[PDB]
Amino acid sequence: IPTNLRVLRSILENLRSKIQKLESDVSAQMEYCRTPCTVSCNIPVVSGKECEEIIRKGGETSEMYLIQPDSSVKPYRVYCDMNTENGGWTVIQNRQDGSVDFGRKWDPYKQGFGNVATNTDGKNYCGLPGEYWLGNDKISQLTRMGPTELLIEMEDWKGDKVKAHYGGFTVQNEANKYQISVNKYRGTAGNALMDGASQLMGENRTMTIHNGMFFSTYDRDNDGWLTSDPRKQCSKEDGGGWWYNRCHAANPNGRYYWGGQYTWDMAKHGTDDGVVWMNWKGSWYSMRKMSMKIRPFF
Amino acid sequence: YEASILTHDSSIRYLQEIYNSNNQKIVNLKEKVAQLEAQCQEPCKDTVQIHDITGKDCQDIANKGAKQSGLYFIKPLKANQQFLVYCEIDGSGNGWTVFQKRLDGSVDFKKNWIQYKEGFGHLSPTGTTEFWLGNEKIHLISTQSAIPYALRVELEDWNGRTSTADYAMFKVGPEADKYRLTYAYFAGGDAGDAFDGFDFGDDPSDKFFTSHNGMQFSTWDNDNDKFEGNCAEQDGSGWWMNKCHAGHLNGVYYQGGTYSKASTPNGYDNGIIWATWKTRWYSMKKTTMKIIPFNRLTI
Amino acid sequence: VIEKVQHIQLLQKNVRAQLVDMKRLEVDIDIKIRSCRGSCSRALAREVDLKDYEDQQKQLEQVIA
Ligand SMILES: *[C@@H]1O[C@H](CO)[C@@H](O)[C@H](O)[C@H]1NC(C)=O
Ligand SMILES: [Ca+2]
Ligand SMILES: [Ca+2]
Ligand SMILES: [Ca+2]
Repeated sequence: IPTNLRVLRSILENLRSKIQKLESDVSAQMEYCRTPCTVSCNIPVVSGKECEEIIRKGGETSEMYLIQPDSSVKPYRVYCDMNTENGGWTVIQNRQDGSVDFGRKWDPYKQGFGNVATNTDGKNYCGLPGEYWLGNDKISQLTRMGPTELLIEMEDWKGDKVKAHYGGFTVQNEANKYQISVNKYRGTAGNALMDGASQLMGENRTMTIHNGMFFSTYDRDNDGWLTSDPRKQCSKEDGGGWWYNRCHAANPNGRYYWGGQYTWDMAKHGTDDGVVWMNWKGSWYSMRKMSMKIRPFF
Repeated sequence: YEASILTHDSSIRYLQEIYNSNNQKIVNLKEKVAQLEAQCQEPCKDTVQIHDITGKDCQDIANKGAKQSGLYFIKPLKANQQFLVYCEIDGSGNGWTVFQKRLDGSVDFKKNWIQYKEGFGHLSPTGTTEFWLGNEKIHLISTQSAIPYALRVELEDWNGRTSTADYAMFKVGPEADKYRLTYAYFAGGDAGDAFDGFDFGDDPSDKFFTSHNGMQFSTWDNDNDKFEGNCAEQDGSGWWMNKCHAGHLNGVYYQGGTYSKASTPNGYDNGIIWATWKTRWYSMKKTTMKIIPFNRLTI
Repeated sequence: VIEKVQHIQLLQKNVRAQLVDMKRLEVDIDIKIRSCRGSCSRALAREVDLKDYEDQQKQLEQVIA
């Protein structure tokens, strides 16, 4: 009791002010949001069914393009990586800063969200990719037009990079809960989609396998967690949508924690949401960059 | 310094007054945080948007109601799919479909067959970007079932003077005939008919070596000209080369407009030239090729 | 245990709680604010001080026990 009141009183008074700071910080952002951010992306002439076709048509620079995978749907914007491994890659998911919120409900993950591309210092074309999820419906159709490979790239906060390649990748339509399938793995990042978390064994590992899983968001449970507990779900509020099992070995759509390592007292729900790829940086680490690209097989 | 034990009962319940108060704020702050999040779910606003009105070409669209110039999706009758184009619309109700454009040299026009066939550059709603639509598209637009098309060609020196050259019955064949350019007659224009030929005095058949009517398109990786060598390769571009040109709008963009025989390691006249309006050594500052149904070119 | 000593055993948890709670909100707001970068005219540049939160937590553990 002696020095006890001293301590507690010092903290409660301390926090009070951090609350005062935080409150201020939010007000400043509310004011900046009275207006939007903007881009001016003049559209390239060349176009195709998806990036690979474009690059075979002469589209050799990495920038935003318009593609019409099929005459039914209307042509839409996408970013094309024409430099990485012989180019022709259609980016369907990208993380590089914390610019976009990835903890969205089922619909935003169905339709898509984020910024496909941004302008590059005095330029009429958006040559840099933003952070975005192309959209489950679109991703579904793309991986179904024919054999599709998938390239996952990531980087830690120390500048290191590792890839995860998947010879075959498909995503069923909505009515089939966008079920995922992958195979022919090869890489350096570790096979977290098919095998599961490396630091695990038996059922503990096998239950962190994404391959074959259904897609779920914090407002639509399709995870491998069968029960009645209205809380034990894999995707909680602000949680990103992914192909959750019980619950994961990797999650490219997790919350973008700054710095890398994070812990249970920082996590909104104590769970380890965040740009994780266990097989590489471990359990409570969040990548600085994380992207997903597809391309016809051959 | 260690006060009265009676000060305990007091301050020991005071920390509780600033504790629950803290939780209170935290509850409102979180509510405010939520509102912030709701304001941060949108994407940045893209200035460049595309109009919904579609149609066979910029004229069809114009007639359908299109009033302003910008990007549109057209789909000629025989095309397999729709493609984006820049439509120019005047207060008269005319829908020009632009396929060539120069204005700053920001785009390199030294491309190969495929690229010239598919198209390169960028399309801007404000029609302020250099591009080449693509021979296949240009072919499709100009050969729609029984619809005579016309070609207008506007130039602009680095001094504000702009000229034009109109061609009746413009047309471009399929890849099979190497996108051959053909027109019935030079519908006039102060730019002057450079597609008919131009005597430079160099040879006794300059007029024969620089005529473009009937010529097939050529690129460095696909020579279809009327010269022993490679026009497209020498001037480093893509065009309906003969042997080689009197009118060449896909030339190298020479800043300032005035270039010389000392601008290249061979002395080639590879700039944006149009012999009848300027010397073969005056590369234009702006260029623009557009087409529209002939039955629209002023009665 | 006299009433006053039980009131403190209470505040000690309440505060170690509010600490973890703020520590979270701190990271939350940080992440949410950054996410506005992709939607709003600009994102409020900042950097959260997790250290002070970690230092008070230990400053508590020690005194609680
Ligand atoms: C699986 O996880 C549980 C805790 O959830 C643990 O008790 C068990 O030992 C783990 N199984 C393994 C990998 O030994
Ligand atoms: Ca969210
Ligand atoms: Ca469940
Ligand atoms: Ca030749």
